[PDB]
Amino acid sequence: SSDSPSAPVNLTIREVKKDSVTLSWEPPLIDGGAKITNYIVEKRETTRKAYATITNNCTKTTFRIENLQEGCSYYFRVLASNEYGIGLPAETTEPVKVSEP
Repeated sequence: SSDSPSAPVNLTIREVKKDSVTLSWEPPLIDGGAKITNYIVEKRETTRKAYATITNNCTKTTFRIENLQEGCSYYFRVLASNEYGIGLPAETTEPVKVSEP
């Protein structure tokens, strides 16, 4: 059916620093019609409407988002992609505040 992938599994915030966040995830349970080729990582400030893509070419299952706004709260999304399209996102349930510990 040439389906796209399902959502990445168990998206985890691995690290939260002053203005960066490291995410990790497990591959989707459904690759669809073809193998996973790349992951798309996105951010959204709690005060913005639209998600901003950080990278569309993440090939590992972990990624560090940098140059965030210290003191700002964010949602993050990771989407899985195969040759046939982009799947549904895995998203952080709570917003993450980046700040110096």
